[PDB]
Amino acid sequence: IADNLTYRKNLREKDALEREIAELEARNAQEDYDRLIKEAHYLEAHRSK
Amino acid sequence: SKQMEEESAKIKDKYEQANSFLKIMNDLQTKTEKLEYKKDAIVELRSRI
Amino acid sequence: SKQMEEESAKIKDKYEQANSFLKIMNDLQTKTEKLEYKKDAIVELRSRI
Repeated sequence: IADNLTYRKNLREKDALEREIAELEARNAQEDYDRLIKEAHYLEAHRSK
Repeated sequence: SKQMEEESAKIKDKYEQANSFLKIMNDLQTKTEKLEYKKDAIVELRSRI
Repeated sequence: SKQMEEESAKIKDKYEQANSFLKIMNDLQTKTEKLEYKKDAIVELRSRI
């Protein structure tokens, strides 16, 4: 029964992790930052010239 | 010269945004490894309990 | 211009070494948190059996 309580708490911990991973994957910041850094680099070149 | 400082300031703001996105995705990959090892541990937890 | 060529090569090399050790230290932090959760797992293992 101690093990079963551990199982229960692990269940909700895993559920919380599965929610958080889905949310931060839906954020999709990688492509956005790739676009942002491309714009940054081109603007840096413009400021350099 | 005025053009120079305005260019530098706006590119610095762009830098701040890029660094924020970069640290966000770094935390995202950290959470990815978190999910990995957590599900690995959960497998053994379910194996025993 | 030729001077800039060779020093551009040199700074490129500097960037290569910087990134090579930056990824190494990032993996070091990864292994640090890895050891942390592995110690937690070993704690649970000694508790269980």
